[PDB]
Amino acid sequence: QFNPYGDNGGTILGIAGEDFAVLAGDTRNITDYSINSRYEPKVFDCGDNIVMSANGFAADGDALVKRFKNSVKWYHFDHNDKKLSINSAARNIQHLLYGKRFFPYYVHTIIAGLDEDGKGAVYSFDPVGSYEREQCRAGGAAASLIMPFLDNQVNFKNQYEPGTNGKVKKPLKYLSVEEVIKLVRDSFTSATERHIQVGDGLEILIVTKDGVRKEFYELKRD
Amino acid sequence: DRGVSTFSPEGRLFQVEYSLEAIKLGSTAIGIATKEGVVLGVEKRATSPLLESDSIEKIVEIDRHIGCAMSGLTADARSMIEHARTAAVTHNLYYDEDINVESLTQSVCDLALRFGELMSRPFGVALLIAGHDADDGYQLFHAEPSGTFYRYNAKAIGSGSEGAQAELLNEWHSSLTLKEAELLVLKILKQVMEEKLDENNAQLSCITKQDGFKIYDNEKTAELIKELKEKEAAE
Amino acid sequence: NNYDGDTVTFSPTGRLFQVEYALEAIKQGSVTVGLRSNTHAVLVALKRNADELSSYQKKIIKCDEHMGLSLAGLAPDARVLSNYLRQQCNYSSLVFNRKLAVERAGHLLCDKAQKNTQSYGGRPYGVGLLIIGYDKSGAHLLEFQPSGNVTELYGTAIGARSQGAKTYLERTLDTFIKIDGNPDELIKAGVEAISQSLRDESLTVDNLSIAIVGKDTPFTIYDGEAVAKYI
Amino acid sequence: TTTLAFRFQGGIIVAVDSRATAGNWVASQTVKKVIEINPFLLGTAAGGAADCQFWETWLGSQCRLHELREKERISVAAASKILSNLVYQYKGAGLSMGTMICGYTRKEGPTIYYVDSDGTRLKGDIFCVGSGQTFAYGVLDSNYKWDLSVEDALYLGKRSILAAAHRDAYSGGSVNLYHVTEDGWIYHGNHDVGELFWKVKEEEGSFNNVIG
Amino acid sequence: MTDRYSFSLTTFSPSGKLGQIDYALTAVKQGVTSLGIKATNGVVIATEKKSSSPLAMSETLSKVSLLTPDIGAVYSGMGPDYRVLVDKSRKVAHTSYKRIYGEYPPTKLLVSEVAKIMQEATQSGGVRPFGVSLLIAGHDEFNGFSLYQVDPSGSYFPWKATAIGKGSVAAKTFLEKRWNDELELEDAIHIALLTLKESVEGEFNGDTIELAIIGDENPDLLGYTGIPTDKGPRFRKLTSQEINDRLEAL
Amino acid sequence: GSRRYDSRTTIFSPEGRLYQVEYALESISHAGTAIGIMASDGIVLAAERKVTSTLLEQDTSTEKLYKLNDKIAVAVAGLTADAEILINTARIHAQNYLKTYNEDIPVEILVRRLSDIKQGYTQHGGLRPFGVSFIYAGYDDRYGYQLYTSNPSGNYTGWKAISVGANTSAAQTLLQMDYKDDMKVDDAIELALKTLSKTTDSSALTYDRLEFATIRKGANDGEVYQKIFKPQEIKDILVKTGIT
Amino acid sequence: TQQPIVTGTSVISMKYDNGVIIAADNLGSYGSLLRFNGVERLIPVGDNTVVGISGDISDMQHIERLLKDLVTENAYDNPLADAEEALEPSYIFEYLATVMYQRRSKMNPLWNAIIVAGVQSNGDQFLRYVNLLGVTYSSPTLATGFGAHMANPLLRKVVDRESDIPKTTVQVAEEAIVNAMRVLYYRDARSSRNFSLAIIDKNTGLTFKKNLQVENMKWDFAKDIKGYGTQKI
Amino acid sequence: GYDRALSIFSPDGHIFQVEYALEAVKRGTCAVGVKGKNCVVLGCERRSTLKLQDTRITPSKVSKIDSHVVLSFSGLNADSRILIEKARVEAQSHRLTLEDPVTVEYLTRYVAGVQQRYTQSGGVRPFGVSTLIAGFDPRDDEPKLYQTEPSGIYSSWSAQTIGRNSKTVREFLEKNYDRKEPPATVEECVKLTVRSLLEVVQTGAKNIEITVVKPDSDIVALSSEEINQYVTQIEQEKQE
Ligand SMILES: *[C@@](C)(CO)[C@](*)(O)[C@H](CC(C)C)NC(=O)[C@H](Cc1ccccc1)NC(=O)[C@H](CC(C)C)NC(=O)[C@H](CCc1ccccc1)NC(=O)CN1CCOCC1
Ligand SMILES: [Mg+2]
Repeated sequence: QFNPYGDNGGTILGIAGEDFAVLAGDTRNITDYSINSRYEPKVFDCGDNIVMSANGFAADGDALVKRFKNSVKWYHFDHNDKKLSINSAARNIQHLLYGKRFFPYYVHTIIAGLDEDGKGAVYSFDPVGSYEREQCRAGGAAASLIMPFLDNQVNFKNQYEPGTNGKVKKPLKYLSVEEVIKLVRDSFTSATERHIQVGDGLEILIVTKDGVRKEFYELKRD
Repeated sequence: DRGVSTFSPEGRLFQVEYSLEAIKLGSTAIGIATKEGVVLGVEKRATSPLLESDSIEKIVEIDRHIGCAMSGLTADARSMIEHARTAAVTHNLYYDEDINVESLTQSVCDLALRFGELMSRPFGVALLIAGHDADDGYQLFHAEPSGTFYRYNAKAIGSGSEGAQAELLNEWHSSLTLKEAELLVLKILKQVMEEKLDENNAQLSCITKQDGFKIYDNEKTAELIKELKEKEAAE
Repeated sequence: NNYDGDTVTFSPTGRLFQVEYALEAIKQGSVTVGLRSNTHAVLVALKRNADELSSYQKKIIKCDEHMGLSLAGLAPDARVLSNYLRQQCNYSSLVFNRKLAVERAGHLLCDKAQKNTQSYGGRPYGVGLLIIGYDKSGAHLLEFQPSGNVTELYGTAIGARSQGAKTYLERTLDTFIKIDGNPDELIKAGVEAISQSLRDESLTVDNLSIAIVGKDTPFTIYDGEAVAKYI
Repeated sequence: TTTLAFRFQGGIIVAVDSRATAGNWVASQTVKKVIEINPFLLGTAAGGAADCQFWETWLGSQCRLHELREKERISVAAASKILSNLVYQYKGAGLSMGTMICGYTRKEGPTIYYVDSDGTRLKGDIFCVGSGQTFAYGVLDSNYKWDLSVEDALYLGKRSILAAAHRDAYSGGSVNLYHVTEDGWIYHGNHDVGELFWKVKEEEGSFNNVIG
Repeated sequence: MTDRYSFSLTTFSPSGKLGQIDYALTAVKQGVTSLGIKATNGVVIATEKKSSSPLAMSETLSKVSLLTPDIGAVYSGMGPDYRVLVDKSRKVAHTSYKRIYGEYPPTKLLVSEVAKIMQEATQSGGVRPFGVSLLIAGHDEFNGFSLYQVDPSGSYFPWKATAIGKGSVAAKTFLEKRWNDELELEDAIHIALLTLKESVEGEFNGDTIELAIIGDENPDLLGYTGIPTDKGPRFRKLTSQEINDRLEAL
Repeated sequence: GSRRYDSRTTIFSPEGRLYQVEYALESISHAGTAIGIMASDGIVLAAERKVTSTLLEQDTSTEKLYKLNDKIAVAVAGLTADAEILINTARIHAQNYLKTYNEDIPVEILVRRLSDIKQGYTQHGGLRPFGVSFIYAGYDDRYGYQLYTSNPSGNYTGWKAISVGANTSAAQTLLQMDYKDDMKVDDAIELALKTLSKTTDSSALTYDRLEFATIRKGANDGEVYQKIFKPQEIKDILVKTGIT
Repeated sequence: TQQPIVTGTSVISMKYDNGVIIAADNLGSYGSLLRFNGVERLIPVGDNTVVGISGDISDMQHIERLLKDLVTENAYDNPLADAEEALEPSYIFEYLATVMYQRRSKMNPLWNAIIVAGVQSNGDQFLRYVNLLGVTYSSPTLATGFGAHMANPLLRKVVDRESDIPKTTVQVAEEAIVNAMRVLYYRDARSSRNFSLAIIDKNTGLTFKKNLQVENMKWDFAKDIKGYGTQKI
Repeated sequence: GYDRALSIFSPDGHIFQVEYALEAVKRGTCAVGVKGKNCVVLGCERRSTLKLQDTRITPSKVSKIDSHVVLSFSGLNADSRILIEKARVEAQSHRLTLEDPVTVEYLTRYVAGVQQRYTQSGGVRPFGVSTLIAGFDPRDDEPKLYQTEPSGIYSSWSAQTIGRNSKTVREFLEKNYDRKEPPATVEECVKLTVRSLLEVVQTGAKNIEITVVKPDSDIVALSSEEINQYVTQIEQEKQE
C-alpha cells in the first residue's frame, strides 16, 4: 500500500538573544541509510526579518515554507505593505498547519526573529499547529540529544550557585551572539557524533535589526 | 425593463447612481477626525413621537478600535456590519492583532459590487467607518455602494450633506481637539436638522486609542449640547 | 439606442454600445501616464480627490516584484483585475519558478475582459489600465482597454485630457527611450508629460503619484514627500 | 496533563500544570493550559495540544462576536455549548480535548462546565481533567469544603496539581493558578514544581515517601 | 449560456384566460378530425391520414399508436408534439407503474400520467403547452372498456363517444343521434366510418383512413404460448384490407 | 437575453395587489360553482359540473370532488389539471403525517401546508400560480367537523357554509339567509341543492350535471364515513327534495 | 493507491565544469521478466534540458506527454519561445515537482523517481531530483534506485563537493558515468547492458548518445571459482 | 433557478417593489400595540363583510412565537405565515444553542432580517407584511413592543398601530398616550387599546380581537363578552 510520508532526517535549532535570534540547521538530506544531498538548505529567509525551518518530511516542509512565504506576500498586498510581526506569523502558521489537521504536514516547524519590542524571539510548532514562544528549541532527528543540553546551557537548569547549599539558582541572563554560536556549533558536532542522520554541514541564520546574516560550518561527513 | 449591471451612455452604472439618490433621502451622519480621536454623530429622525428613540441604532461598533455610522436604507447595513465584524474578528484569529481600518473598509467595499444577474441590487446605504490603528493612526472612511472609499479629515452624508460639508470645509483644521470636534458635529447637525436638536433625536460617539469605540450616553451628549449653546451666545 | 440594453447585442453598424459606454467611464477618469526606456519603465498618475477634506484616490497598484499598473475609471474593477494579475503572476512563480512575462500578463487580461462582453447578465469592465514591468526581455509598457484590446507601447496616456500627454510623448519619443541607467531623468520626462494634461490645477505633493520598475529596481510606488523632488 | 477547577464560597479556583509530552519525551515544561477568553471567562486545556489551543482560541472569537451582536457578555453555558456543539460535529474524526469552561455572569453566578471531544457537556462544582486527574481528585476531594477561604482554596488547588505533578509521569513543570470572582478572573502566579515541591515538603511536613 | 428561461411562458391575462392554452386549443381546431366511440364489448378510435405528399409513404406515419397491449391513442393537432407524448406516455407506463406493480396501468391512471406531463408544459419554465388533444381508448380488468380525451391544459374527461379537431362540432352531433348503450363493437366501427366520411373530403379508403380497436384478447398477436394467464393484446390496428371490407357494406 | 420575455408573475401592482393572483381569481369565477355546508352531525359538499355533454360518461367521472384521505375531501373550482397536482401532494402529505405520528392528519395542518405551497408560487420561482380554489371538508378528533377554503393567494379561512367558483356573491347571500347553527346533515343537503338550483346558469338542475358528497358520523359507533354520491343516488336525492 | 507494473531501474547523473551528464539503461522490466528492451528513459525538453525517469513506465509515458504539451503551450503567443522566453530546466523541474506532490497529496502518485538535468540561460548547471512523494533535493551527483547505493559512491570520488565541479572535465565525468553503468550491470538484477547517455554543455549544447553498451568487463576470474567452500573440482 | 432582480432602484432612488409592499400593508386590517407599566396589549381589527365564519378554526390574527413572545401583523395573510414559521423555528433554535429563550429585540431583529433579505435577493418579492412583536425578555418585567416593515427596518414603540386607517389611530394614540405615565394596570392598557380601535373599526362586536401578554410567559386571549364589556363602558362615558 502507498505510504505518502517519508523521513528526510536532519535536525534544527533555534536560540533567542536580547537583540538577536539564531535559527540553525544541518544541511544533510537522507532517506533510510542513503545520503541524498550533503548540502540541501532547509532554513529560509521568508522576509520581514522572519527565518523559518520545517524539518522532517522535506516535501511537506518545502510545501509549508512555500505557503508561508506566499502568505507574507499576500499580507503585504492586503494590508498596505505592513510588516508581519513574528507573533502574527506564528498564529498564521498555526492555521496553515491545522488546516491539514486530518492529513498533517509531518514536520517540526521553528521560526525565529525579533518581536515588536526589538527583542529576540523563537517560536516552535508541532505537526498540527500547537505553538509556543521560547528562548530555546531544538527540533528534528537529534532534538532529544540537543534539547537537554540547551536546558542546561541556555536556561541554566539544574545549575545552582556554588556554596549556597543548592538554595540559590544560577541567575538567568541573555547570551551574546558569540556565545550562542559556540553553543550551536557544539550542539551540532555532538549530535553529528552520536546521530547517523546528522552531519555534512551546518548553516546558521542570524537575525538582528540590521537584517539576516548567514554563517556556514563543515560537519563530519560519515 | 433592462439589465441590473447596465452602463449608461455617460459611463456609469444605473443602479449604483440610483442607490446614491436613496442615500440623499437618508438621515444626516457626520464624522470628524482629529489627532486626539475620531468623532461620529448622527441624526436619529424618529418618524413619530411614540417611537422610542433610544432603539434607533444608526451608530454601531465593528470592533473595539473601529466604529461605524450609517445613512440611507439602514436595513441594508445589517449584513454589511455583520461582514465587517466577522472580517475584524477573523483577522484577529488568523494574525493575533488588530486589523487596519483601511483593510476593514476595503473588505466591506468588496461586497458593494457583488450584485447582478450574488445579491439582486446594490446597497442603498452609505457608511462612515471611523477607527484607529498603530500604522496610520486615527482614520475616517466614507464607504459607498459603488465599491469606492475615500479617506476624509471630515465628512457628512445624508440629506443635509452638501450644506454640512461646506461648513466642515471652513471649520476643520489639523489641530482640532476632541472636545472641539464633538461640539462641531453637534453645531453642524443642529443647522441641517429639520426638528430642533436635543439628546433624544441626535447621538454622539467617538473612538480613541486609549478607551476604544464608545457611544455617548444621552446625559453626556445633553451637557455637550448645553455647552455648545452657551459658547455661541458668548460672542 | 435600441441596441445598448446589454453587452450581448450588436448594433446594425456592428458596434457594442455597452463596451463603448465602459470606454466612456475611462475618459471621465483622472489622467495617468506610462513611458519606458530600455532599462526602466515608469508610471505617473494624477490622483483625484472628492474635496479638500478628502484623501486622494490611489491610482497605482503593485502586482509583483517586477510588475504593476496604474488605473483610470472604475477603481473597484481595477482592484478585481489587479487581483487577478497578482494571482497569475503568483501561479507562474509557485508552479514554474518563473516570473510572468508582461506580454502574457496582457494576454490574460484581454481574455478575462473579453468573456464579459459575449455573455448575458455580466457587464464589461469599466476601467483602463497601464501595465509596466521588467522581465527577461527587458522593460515593457502595456495599455489595457476593457473592450479586451491590449497594446504594447513605448509610451502612452489614458484618462481625461490624455491627448496632451500622448502628443508630448509622441514628440519626445526619440529622447526618453534612450534614458538608460537613469531613473530620476525618466521620471522627470514622465512628470513633464503628464503636465501637458493639466488645466487650472498644478502638481502638488499629495496630488502626484509615481511608480517605477527596472533592471535593478523592484516595482515601487512613490507618494507624499517622496515626490517633492519632481515638482 | 493535569487540570482542575472547583467552585466554592468565594468563587472559582482554577489550577493547571504546564507539561507537554510526545510519548515519554517531555516536549515542554512551560505550556499555558489556561486560555483567557475574556475578563470573566476562562478555559482549561487537556488532551491534544493543537486541538485544544486552536479551538479554544476559536471559541474566544465566537464569544467576541456574540457580545458585538448582542451587546452583552456571553453566558458560561452558551460559551461551553458553542465548543461542545463544535466538537460534536467532529465526533469520530479523532479530536482529543478535555476542557473546562469556567467563568462568572450575573444571571448564572460562578459556573463550571466540563466539555470533552466525544461531546459530553456537564455542569458541576468540582472537576479534574487529564492523565493525572485521579491524583488531583485524591487530594482535592479529601480536603474540599464549600466554606474554604480564598487563601486556603488557592493553596488546595495548587497542592492538588503538585500531588499529580509528582505521581503522574505525564504531568509537571509548573502550576498556574487562577481565581474567578464576581469582578472577573485574577491570576495568582506561575509556581515551578522544582522549588514548590521542597517548599511544600518542608513547610507542610508531607511527601515522606521521598528522600528528604 | 444555459437555459435562462426559468419563468412561466403561460400566464393569466386580466380577463382570467390562459392565452397559450387557448392558442394551443386553436391549433387543435385546425388539426385533422379524429374520433372515438365506446361499445359494450370494445372501443374504436379513428382518424384521417392527411398525406403531406403523394410521394410520401403514409404507412410509415402512424397517427394511431399502441401505448400498452390494452391501451391505444390517437390525436388532433400538431403531429410532432403527439409523437413525443407517445414516447413519454409509453415510458411512464413502465417507470411509474409496471416496474412497481408487475402489470400494466389501468386506462384512467395512464391518462392521468399523460395529463400530468401536459399540465407541466402549461406551468413549468421556458416551455409552451403541447399543441394536441389526445383520445385514449383502453381496457383493464376492474374498469372494463373506457375512452378518455386529454386537452392541452392537462384536463381529461371520460366519453361514451366524441370527436376532436377540424369537423368536431358536426361529428359530435352525428354521434349523439347514432350512439346507444347497447352498441356492439362492429356497430361502433360502422358508425365511426360513417362519422368520418362527413369530415373527409378527398379519397375515402383503407389507405387514407387509420383505425384501431380495443376489443377481445388476441392470442395470435401475443408472439408466444405456454402461459395460460397471458392471453394477448386487446389493442389491434385494423389493416387497409379490413377497412375496405366494411366500406362495401356501408 | 431572456429578460425581454419575462412576465414577472410574482410582483406587486402600484396598489399593492398581486396581478397574477387577481387574474387567477377572475379565472376561477367562471368555473362551476361548488358549495360546502357544515352541520352539527356532518358536512355536505355539492358542486356543479361545467356545461355537460349528453355523450359524457357520468358514472365513471371525477371533476369536482376528490378524496384526500378517509377523513378529508375537497371540492375543486378552477383548472382541474392544476388541482390534481395539488391533490396528489396533499394525499402524500397526509400519509407522511400518518407514517410519522401514527395518527391521521388534523384537517388544518393539511390545509395550511397546501396553502403554503400556493403562497410560494406568488412570492418566488417566477412561475404562474395554481388557478384553483378548494373547499376542504373533513373531520378530526380535535375540532370535529371543519370547512375551509384556499385560493391562489395561499390564504385560507374556516367556514360554517361557503361557496367557490361562479356566482359566489349570489350563493353566499342565499346560504347566509337560510343557514342556522343547529342544522342537521339532511337539512344541509337540501340547502346545498336549493342554492345551486337558484344560482345555476343552466335552465334546470339535473342529476347528470352535479357531483355530491357527505361526511357523516353515520357509520356504526364513533367513526366517520365518506360518501361520494353515485349518479342514481343524486337522482334520488334530487327527487326527494322536490327539485325534479 | 498504485502498484508499479512495467518499471525502469537506475537513472544516474553528475555535474562537471561546463555542464551536466545523465544516463539510464534501455530496459522496461515486468517484475523479474526483462520484458522490453527498446525503452528510452531519457527525454529531452528543448535543446537545454534532459529529464531522466525511473519507476513505472506507464506513468513515465504520461510525463512524456505532459512535457511535450508544455513545449507546445510555451510556444503559444510567445515570439521569444526559441530565445529569452524558452523553457528553462528550473521551470520544467518546478512544474514536475508541483505535479508529483499534488498527486501524492491526492493519494494517487506518479510512481517515479525523476532527475532533471540541464543548463540554465546564464550558463549555470542545473541538476535536481524529485520522486513519487514530491521529495526534492539537489547535489553534485544524483542517482535513483540502485544508482543511489552504487553509483553515487563512485561519482562522489570525482566530485565530492561544490569546489570539485570546476576541476572536473567532461572526459573525466563521462568516464565515471560509463564506469558506474558497468557496475550497475554487474550488480543490479533488473538492469540491461544497453543504455543511453546525454550531455548538456553550456558551450557545445545537447549531445544525445543512443545504443551505448557496457564493455571492458571483468569475467575471466570466474573460471577459477569452484564450489562454495571445500570442493576442488 | 429563477434569478430576476425584482426589487431594484428607480431614478428617484426608490425601490418600488418595497414601497408597493407597504401599500399591501396599508390595505390590510388594522393592528395596534400598546404597552403599559407591567404589560403589553395587542389589538387587531377583523372586517365584518365575512359572516358565516367559523371563529374556532379560523387562523387567529395574533400568533405565539414562543410562550413569552407574540406576533401580530397587517398585510398579506399568506405571507405572514412564512415569517411566523421562520420566527418560531429560530425561537427553538435559540433555546437549543444559547440555553435561554430569545429576547423580544433579538426575535424582532431576526424577523426584520428575513424581510430585508427578500428586498435584495433575486427571484423573490418583498413580504407584503408589517409586524408588531411584543413580549417580555426572560427573567425581566420590562414590557417590550417592536415594529417591523417590508424594507427590513425595525424599532421599539411605546405604542404603535399598522394597517388600514392606522394614521387615524396613530393620531389618537399620540395625544392619549403619556410617556411619563403609561397605563398603570392591565385594565387601563386594554381600554386604551380598545378605545383606539373604536376610532376606526365600526362595531365593537366580533370585529375586535384583544390579546394581553404579561411577564413570565403569561399570555391570554380575551373572549367576545370580555371585550364587549369594554365597548359598552367606553360608549356610556362618551355620551357626555
Ligand atoms: C498532559 C501533559 C499529557 O497528556 C496533557 O494532556 C497535554 C495537554 C497540553 C499540551 C494542552 N497533552 C499533551 O501534551 C499532548 C498529548 C497528546 C499527544 C498526541 C495526541 C494526543 C495527546 N501532546 C501533544 O499534543 C504534543 C505536544 C507537542 C509535542 C508540543 N504534540 C504531539 O505529540 C504532535 C501532534 C500529535 C498529533 C495529533 C493529531 C494528529 C497528528 C499529530 N506529534 C508529534 O510531534 C509527533 N512526534 C513527536 C516526537 O517527535 C517526532 C514527532
Ligand atoms: Mg553523522
